[PDB]
Amino acid sequence: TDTARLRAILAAHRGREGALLPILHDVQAAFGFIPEDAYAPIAADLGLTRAEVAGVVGFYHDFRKAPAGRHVIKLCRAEACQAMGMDAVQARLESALGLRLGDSSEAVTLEAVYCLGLCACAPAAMVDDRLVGRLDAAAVAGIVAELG
Amino acid sequence: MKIWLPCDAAAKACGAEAVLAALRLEAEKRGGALDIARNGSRGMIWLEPLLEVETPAGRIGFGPMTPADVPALFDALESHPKALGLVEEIPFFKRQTRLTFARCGRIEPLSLAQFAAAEGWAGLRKALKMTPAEVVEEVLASGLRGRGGAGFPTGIKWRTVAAAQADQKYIVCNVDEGDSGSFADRMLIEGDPFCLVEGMAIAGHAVGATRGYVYIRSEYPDAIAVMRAAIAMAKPFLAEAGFEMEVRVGAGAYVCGEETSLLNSLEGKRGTVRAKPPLPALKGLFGKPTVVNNLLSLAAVPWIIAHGAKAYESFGMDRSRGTIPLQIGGNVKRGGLFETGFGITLGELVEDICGGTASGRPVKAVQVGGPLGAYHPVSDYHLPFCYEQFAGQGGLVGHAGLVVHDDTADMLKLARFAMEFCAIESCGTCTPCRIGAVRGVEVIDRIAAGDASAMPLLDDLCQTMKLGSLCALGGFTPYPVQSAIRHFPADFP
Ligand SMILES: Cc1cc2nc3c(=O)[nH]c(=O)nc-3n(C[C@H](O)[C@H](O)[C@H](O)COP(=O)(O)O)c2cc1C
Ligand code: SF4
Ligand code: FES
Repeated sequence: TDTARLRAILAAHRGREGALLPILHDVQAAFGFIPEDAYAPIAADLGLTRAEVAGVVGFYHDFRKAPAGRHVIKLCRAEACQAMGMDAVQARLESALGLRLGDSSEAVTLEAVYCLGLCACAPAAMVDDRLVGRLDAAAVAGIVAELG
Repeated sequence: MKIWLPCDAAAKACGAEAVLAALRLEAEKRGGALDIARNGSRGMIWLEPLLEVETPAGRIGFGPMTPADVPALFDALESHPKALGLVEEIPFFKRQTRLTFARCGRIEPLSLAQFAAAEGWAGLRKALKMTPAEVVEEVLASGLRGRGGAGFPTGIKWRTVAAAQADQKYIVCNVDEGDSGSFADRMLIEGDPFCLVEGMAIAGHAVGATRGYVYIRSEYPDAIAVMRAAIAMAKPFLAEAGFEMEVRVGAGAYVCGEETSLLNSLEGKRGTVRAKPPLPALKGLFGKPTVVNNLLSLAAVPWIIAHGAKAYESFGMDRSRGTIPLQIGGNVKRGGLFETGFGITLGELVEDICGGTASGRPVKAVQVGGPLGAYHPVSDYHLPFCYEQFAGQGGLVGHAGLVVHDDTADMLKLARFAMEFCAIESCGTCTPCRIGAVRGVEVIDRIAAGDASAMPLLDDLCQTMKLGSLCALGGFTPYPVQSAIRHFPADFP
């Protein structure tokens, strides 16, 4: 039921102007990544070539090339969040899970996002569509508690 | 009693959800009216979970309400530990002019009634009576300029776009604030979203466009939904203007904030920055003229045209005119947002208004702008906030981002992070950012080692980056480095 979903998605975005990006968003949202078995149909329905459909997928970071773990943990690494000790939070958390920055697994996936808008709340994280701020060395406990 | 629990990310992050839960629970356990509201953020994030309660005198605010402190309510609002009194009467909220973010945190964002009651839809319903040229001249009289760059008068831009023939022109809002410390757009689109709708409709009626777009990031998942709901709700109010706008979500690239790369990403291609023989105004989205502007610039348009351009020109210095929001984050006691006229010294903004630091330590650095901005120390406290003077005193002021670092910060780490950023965030179109950044990131490590053949090397690298790079992601990246090096030499061996 992959071709079906993909065809439905493409039908949903038929006639738009520059509809590649939205189509790719929807694809990623459906499966979890942009499968190489879905570079061709998109290109065909949009009149592009596999090459461009691959280049677009490569340029952008939000488009996964392979799936992530059951959970995901994005952790800002920008100036503000760095200021109020993001490094410490990072260390504590990666020791808790045992996965360094960028190092993924089947359980989780620790990565950087470089901003969330929570600059005032300097230490900021995104755990499974849930934003968290003021991440002290204690909040990490609950971060991992609800996150097996 | 009426309860106003923010629905912003700055509140949801701090646990406004738990506050809601505890409140509802305690109300179910203690019989009461239990009227809850879901307004936005007032712009004071050091107490963002503020539980404003209605009273005949006004609205009394509460501190960073943790669910543990919720039980304290329903007993006495006067004998409460976290008492702020009239939220409007706080010296942090009083000193703000607060025009653009006027109706942000005191209304339900997706409530048309409260919006219309707040002088909303005035700019639009006033513009349609006017002509495409009158509106442009209004905008130009005020000299609003550019809020996401060096500052280019938007009047001239609108003029250039208008004096260009095509079957279908375009308009784009570049809300892709990947810069650090910059969270004004997020607030303005998560609170008072209809302001953007109104401004864009006005701009489209002015320039001569019928189709419009708004480019949101992916790191702002709440704002996206809010704006979608706004666009879907204001469809009737958009019909009268002859304007159909759609939201377009980014895909995780800081370089897609550049006009060219932005409209290149809109087109379905990969966001590589274009050269500039043609300007996006002349030839942009699908080769058709497009007016591409920032949100703060398209949030003042309605105000400017309605409340009178002559009023908006009153605020500011000789060259820079109008009010700007100053976003203050990082290590700082009272963070958040301060909307005010130019000419203010960051000394006042960082030592008096927002106290000092959260750690209680002094401040060694104050970075205006994002990571494309110099590191201004305590000594520069005598430098007022305006484009010309800051751009004159070896720096940059863009989206008014403002972070703070205390004495326990290492400038080496930050100068390295600058290049690391310029490296990870890079389209790869021109060499001075492709290779320059990933080589500077090595040169900085070498400097850390102790080599002396690195510093002059670094200077030359930075200079070629400045003078060669196609865009500003690799033409202003040198500024953090050079500033951290010339201001804080006691950290760079
Ligand atoms: C790397 C880079 C990132 C940018 N990011 C933004 C941004 O997040 N928001 C913005 O309004 N302008 C941003 N700009 C500026 C745009 O080039 C353009 O000036 C802006 O969309 C117009 O806003 P105005 O109405 O203030 O002129 C960025 C420029 C560069 C080079
Ligand atoms: S400086 Fe870097 S990001 Fe900017 S155009 Fe050149 S390669 Fe692209
Ligand atoms: S910088 Fe990490 S919150 Fe915006």
